[PDB]
Amino acid sequence: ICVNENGGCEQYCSDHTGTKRSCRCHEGYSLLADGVSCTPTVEYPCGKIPILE
Amino acid sequence: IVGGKVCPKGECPWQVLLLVNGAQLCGGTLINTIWVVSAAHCFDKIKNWRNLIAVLGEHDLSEHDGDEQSRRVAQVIIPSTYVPGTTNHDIALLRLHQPVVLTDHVVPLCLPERTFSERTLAFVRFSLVSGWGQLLDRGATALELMVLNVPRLMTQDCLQQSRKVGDSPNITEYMFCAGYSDGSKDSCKGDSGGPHATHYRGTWYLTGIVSWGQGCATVGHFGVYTRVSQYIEWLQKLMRSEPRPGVLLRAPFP
Ligand SMILES: CCOc1cc(O[C@@H]2CCOC2)c(F)c([C@@H](Nc2ccc(C(=N)N)cc2)C(=O)O)c1
Ligand SMILES: [Ca+2]
Repeated sequence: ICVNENGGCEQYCSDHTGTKRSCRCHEGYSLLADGVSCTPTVEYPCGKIPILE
Repeated sequence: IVGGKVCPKGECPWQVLLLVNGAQLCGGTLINTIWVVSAAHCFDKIKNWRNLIAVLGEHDLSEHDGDEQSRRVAQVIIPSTYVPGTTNHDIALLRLHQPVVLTDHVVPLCLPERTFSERTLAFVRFSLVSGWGQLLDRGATALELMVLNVPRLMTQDCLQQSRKVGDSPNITEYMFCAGYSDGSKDSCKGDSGGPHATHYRGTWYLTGIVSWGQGCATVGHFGVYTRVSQYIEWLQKLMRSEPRPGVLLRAPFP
């Protein structure tokens, strides 16, 4: 599933045995209850441009 | 950078400027508050490792505006497989002596997981390359940070689309091509070590390092970039390690 459309994950994806996958987020982010989206948890998360955010 | 534009101040906040005795050496990419990714080949001629400085929050080299942060480089880590004066395995991990302070003008680029980078980021067509390198082949370097959008090629396509140079280096699995063959747009030697940054779903990631090419924006040739995805596990392991005396460290690869 992770190889197809990133498994639906906004960031990182792991496959598990069975019809199972888990999305994960980089440090400075947390995964939302949709199980796919990542939201910053700190002021300067990686890969975002403050003056544009 | 040839054929790009000025990166508006603060819109390339992960860009690093490397200096040796105050002189421009190379670019780099901040990936957390103490770690910078650059190109191994930037260090082929270093005599005194203790005069290497990394600058974050830089924009216009002619002025000081207070957003700049300079740090000594405590460690330069190069893969065992890199041979000075050759092209393969062109990556360096630099530990700063003291962390930088994250601000609106200083922000790391995300170092992606390998699987994500190979499966997803590698298929994002356009990515940004940046630096204070030459604005023209055989021309002066830029005073303001420049950025350029370049498309990535599969290596077989790069080879088919490139003009042949008997001596040419091999494009290996630790490299990829990006850019244009019409002589209009490329990174250049002064951009060496800088980011090739790829956007996905609102966030930017490190996918390449400015590495080499035949001239800069030479008709029939593309830019060649270190394929960062090959080095994720190597980098992560080193970032978990304690510093060792002496700036240069050769570390086993894989
Ligand atoms: C591992 C680095 O290897 C380099 C090889 C270089 O030239 C050789 C001879 C012709 O093909 C390759 C080179 F100019 C450079 C040059 N860097 C460079 C970086 C990017 C480009 C480009 N995007 N066109 C060109 C040169 C430098 O730092 O001296 C580097
Ligand atoms: Ca400045």
